[PDB]
Amino acid sequence: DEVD
Amino acid sequence: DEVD
Amino acid sequence: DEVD
Amino acid sequence: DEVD
Amino acid sequence: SGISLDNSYKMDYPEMGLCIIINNKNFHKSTGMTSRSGTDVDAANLRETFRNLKYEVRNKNDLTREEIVELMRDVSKEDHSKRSSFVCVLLSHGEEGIIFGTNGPVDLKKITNFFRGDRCRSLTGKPKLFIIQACRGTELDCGIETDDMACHKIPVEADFLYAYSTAPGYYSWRNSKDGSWFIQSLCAMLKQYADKLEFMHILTRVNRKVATEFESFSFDATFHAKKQIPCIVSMLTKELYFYHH
Amino acid sequence: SGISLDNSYKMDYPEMGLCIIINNKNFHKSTGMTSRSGTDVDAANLRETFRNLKYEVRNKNDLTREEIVELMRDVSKEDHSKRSSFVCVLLSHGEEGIIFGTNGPVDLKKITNFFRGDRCRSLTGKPKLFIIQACRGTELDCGIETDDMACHKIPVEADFLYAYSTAPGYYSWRNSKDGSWFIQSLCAMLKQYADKLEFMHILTRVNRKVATEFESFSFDATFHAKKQIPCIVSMLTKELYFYHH
Amino acid sequence: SGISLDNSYKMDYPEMGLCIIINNKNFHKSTGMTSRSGTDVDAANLRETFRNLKYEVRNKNDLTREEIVELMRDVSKEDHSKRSSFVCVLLSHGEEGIIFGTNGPVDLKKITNFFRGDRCRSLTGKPKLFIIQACRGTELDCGIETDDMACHKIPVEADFLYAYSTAPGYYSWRNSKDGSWFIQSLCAMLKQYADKLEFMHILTRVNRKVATEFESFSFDATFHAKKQIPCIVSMLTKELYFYHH
Amino acid sequence: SGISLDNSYKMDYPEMGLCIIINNKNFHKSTGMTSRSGTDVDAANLRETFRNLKYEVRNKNDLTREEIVELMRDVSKEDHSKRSSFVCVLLSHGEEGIIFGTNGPVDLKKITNFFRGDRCRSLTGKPKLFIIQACRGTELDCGIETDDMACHKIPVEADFLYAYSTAPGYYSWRNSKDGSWFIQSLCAMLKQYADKLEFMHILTRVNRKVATEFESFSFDATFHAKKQIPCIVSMLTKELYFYHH
Repeated sequence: DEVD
Repeated sequence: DEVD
Repeated sequence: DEVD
Repeated sequence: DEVD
Repeated sequence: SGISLDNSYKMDYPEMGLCIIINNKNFHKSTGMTSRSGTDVDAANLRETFRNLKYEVRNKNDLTREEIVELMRDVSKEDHSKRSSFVCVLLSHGEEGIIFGTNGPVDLKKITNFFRGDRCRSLTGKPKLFIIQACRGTELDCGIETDDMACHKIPVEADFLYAYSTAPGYYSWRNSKDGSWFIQSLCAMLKQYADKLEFMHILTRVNRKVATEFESFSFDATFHAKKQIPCIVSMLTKELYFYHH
Repeated sequence: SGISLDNSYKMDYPEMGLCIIINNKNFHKSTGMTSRSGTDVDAANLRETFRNLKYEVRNKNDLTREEIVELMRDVSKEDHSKRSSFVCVLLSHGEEGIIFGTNGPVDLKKITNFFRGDRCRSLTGKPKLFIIQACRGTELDCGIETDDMACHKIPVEADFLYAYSTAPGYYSWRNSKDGSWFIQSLCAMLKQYADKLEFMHILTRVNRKVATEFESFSFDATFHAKKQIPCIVSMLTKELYFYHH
Repeated sequence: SGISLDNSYKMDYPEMGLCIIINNKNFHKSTGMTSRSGTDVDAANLRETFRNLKYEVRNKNDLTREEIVELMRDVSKEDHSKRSSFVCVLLSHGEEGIIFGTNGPVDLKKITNFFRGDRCRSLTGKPKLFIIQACRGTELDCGIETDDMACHKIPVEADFLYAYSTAPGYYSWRNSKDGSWFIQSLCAMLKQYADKLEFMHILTRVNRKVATEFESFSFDATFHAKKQIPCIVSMLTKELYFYHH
Repeated sequence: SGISLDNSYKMDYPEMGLCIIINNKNFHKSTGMTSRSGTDVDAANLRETFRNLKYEVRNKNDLTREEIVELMRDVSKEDHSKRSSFVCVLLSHGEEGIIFGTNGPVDLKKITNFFRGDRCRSLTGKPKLFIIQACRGTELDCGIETDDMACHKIPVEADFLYAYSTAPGYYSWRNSKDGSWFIQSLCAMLKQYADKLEFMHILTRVNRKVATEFESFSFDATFHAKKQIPCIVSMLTKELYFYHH
């Protein structure tokens, strides 16, 4: 999971 | 009220 | 095909 | 007609 | 274009279609049949209701058995190519599978046969609706307190809808002042829901209205406190909406 | 609470209800009736289909006319208070208004009368569905190429739905390998749309499936290339959805 | 029971919920904000409309920024366990993300934060609707001629619906005699469709009504012949119907 | 013809329309923006999903801010007369009201302005959908355990639908292996319901899927166990169905  |  |  |  | 669905009848033809109303009130003395007081209220209500649905309404009064057959034959021979559907309303005396002309009986099958898929080509694949306000017998409802394919053909009996006013074998009730229970209810539901609900759902509301809001009043115990439930007979193959696009 | 509507049957009772399947395949030699090959496929298909709809399915095979009446009587005498509806499927030989026990006929009215609003109180106001796969005559469809109120009572004939496999007066088709055209189609449509569409709309899809996808193949010209259209007879007063909340 | 679906919010709790209407017409002289003539028409229209939807309506007039915050805080601290939803209508001057108290601005986020899933437990999982009639800037629309799981949590921003009267960055129009274009339209659509359509569909009809039926008239060329389109912002997780069962 | 209704967008034009997918994965070193692993999964999923909806899909990868503006300008200058709608999907880094080109930011308003009712005449009155998978800030959701008329014009901002992946001010989550939470969910819901539900209802299902089925896992406490709720912003004036007739 990563943020944009 | 009457019947047909 | 058959009839009942 | 008026604006809020 | 995008994804396409074919679950509803095409009702956007140039014309909605004909609405033939046969209103038999007075019968030949020799038949022994009583006058049907209140039927004019029904005929007028139907004329207005279908006029608002954009049907070409044709009202016919006091037709003999010969005139009924001739009328149906002639109508079935017309070019219905530019019409979306066909509606026929029968208001008369009757018994199971029979409607009365002013001088004698007419088999309902004889009338509907003129519109079979193979006998009226311009109506093939289009909904053919028969609304019948007439007795279907002499019973009274006492009520209760609450693989393969090829050569694409369709059945000749397909696309017919018979909206009977009462259950098989039962009398049908008519009020001399307000009109028949069924026609009163049918017109009320069409006026309120024709621009919202699918036809079967409108007819279900008619069933509930007749079933719950009406009960006979008679000085004769045999005919007093009786109930009625209409009977929807569908051989339709698609959903039917009176509105479009 | 907020605005409330009562257009649909309450289907959230503890149980959906019973689904009685009468599967008559073998008939007494003296009756002269042929074995109904393929009917076991129908019975199994129905059992699975209704099991998935959460109905308490009871399959009965080769029942005499006496056993059919006794079964219906007994079932109608059960306490259906905690059940939302009732379903009865009849798979057998028949003619208009009649279904055959292994040793003789049974009037459909005799069977359905046990469930009248006044005779089965625990089912009053609840949908009573009768699915009938049987002939209704010997006709073959050749097809065609394409005020007042008080004392609230309801009719004793209200809330019944009769899903006939074929039109009045017509034979009904059954494939010895795949099962009957109607039951095959009914199960397929229930599996695909029971969690989406109202029952009348599901039955309309069944009408279209049977009408368009099936045509008889026979070495006998009299029975070859024939079509079939089911017949939905509704005396229901509300919309019927198999799912809830 | 039978198959169950969870696509719609449970709206059959004992109470529909509160409908708080903050109507700011007169502003403190020092702020320099003009009186909002016609807003009382909006407030009355909303009171009647939501009363008919069975909401417990509370009308508040001319509240300071401090009073607005105190009111929201207090309301969010009430026990909403027996309530299906929450509605708050704000009628005042504003700019992007801001609503005006009679003596100064209040960040819309400050107001809505009181109702977050983690800050108002009795409203968690229930629809929280904020209807906002206020400007969102100074722009004018000239128009145009025509895997994993566990520990089940939900976002604290979920289940909110913001029905803005106008697009981001734009002025919002209000008629001194008829009330605001948006509120007039919203009430008309709720009155006509609340017992038929899902909320998003009702709001879409409101969008069309405001977009097509209104155009400004002004002696000032800068403000003449202008159009408006509302803005529906949904963080709802289910369909919302004001009626039930 | 019969009664006509205009509650839904005409989606039966010769073509559904263009679906422009801007997939920015690699950014210029000087910008300091990280590579968006998993975005190719999103782009491929979207291409397949819209291809099945009959859209003319155009995939563009790693576009600079200049190239994005040039692309949008050019597309808006095409003749969309035979197209029912327009779809643009943006996959990139972002902040409130901004999407990133590989070398710098682009205001979302600059992109959408090219399609205004007055600037793209062949799309006037047709739905213009912008699907945005990008951050809208740096907030993290911790979640919680469960009269007049004339000259007919329409607003230039009407008929736009912005399907944001996350709430205003919040980060948007993307899985390096499965793709973004929002795009994964959007494609799944379109595949399952595009031939059944209206667009707003499909997006509501997407909201529920993202809100309930996803939660972040991170070795960093600051970014661990976070939730997300998409944000539907509608300025549409009619119901939108991807299927027809």
